[PDB]
Amino acid sequence: AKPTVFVVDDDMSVREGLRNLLRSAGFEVETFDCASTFLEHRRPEQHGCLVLDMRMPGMSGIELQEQLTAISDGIPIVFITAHGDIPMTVRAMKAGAIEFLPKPFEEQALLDAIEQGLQLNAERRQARETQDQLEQLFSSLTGREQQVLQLTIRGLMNKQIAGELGIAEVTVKVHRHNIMQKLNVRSLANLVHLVEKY
Ligand SMILES: [Mg+2]
Repeated sequence: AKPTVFVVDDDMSVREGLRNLLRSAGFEVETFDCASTFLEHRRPEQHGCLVLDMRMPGMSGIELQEQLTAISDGIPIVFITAHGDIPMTVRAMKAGAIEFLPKPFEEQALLDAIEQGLQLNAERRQARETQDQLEQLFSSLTGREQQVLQLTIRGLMNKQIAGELGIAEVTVKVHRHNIMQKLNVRSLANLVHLVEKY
């Protein structure tokens, strides 16, 4: 749905402050003062950025990240550190971290980061509802139709496909005429795009 930033910091200085700043910037805000609460009320199918403290009672920022990874939730993470005596990992950096901001932070860089995170979440999101519906469409094909696709996009003509499947040429006209309709294409050109964009 909407674009929310989920602030997960134990500190009231932060959860309120950020809740406020981000709201004074177009965003809804959902605040949690522990990771596990978050995990419970997280709905993977809900667009947004996660702004996440690293040191927290219970599951640390990193450990929370490890779960989101484990359940293939890809909410981009913008971590926020407090200390020098700990460097983030290569796994933490690979585990979809957008940015690391120190506490307290240049309010413009947080703002920078949360955008960059939102942009990427909406991109990783489109490229999954797009490619899903492009496989809902392909699902609706039967098995005889799927042989008539895999032969057409290969360049064959009605008669040859027939004299290649041992069916009536008229069967093929209908088979093709159906494929086009299931797949919502109206031009051979498209057919071979969809079918290539698998
Ligand atoms: Mg903390």
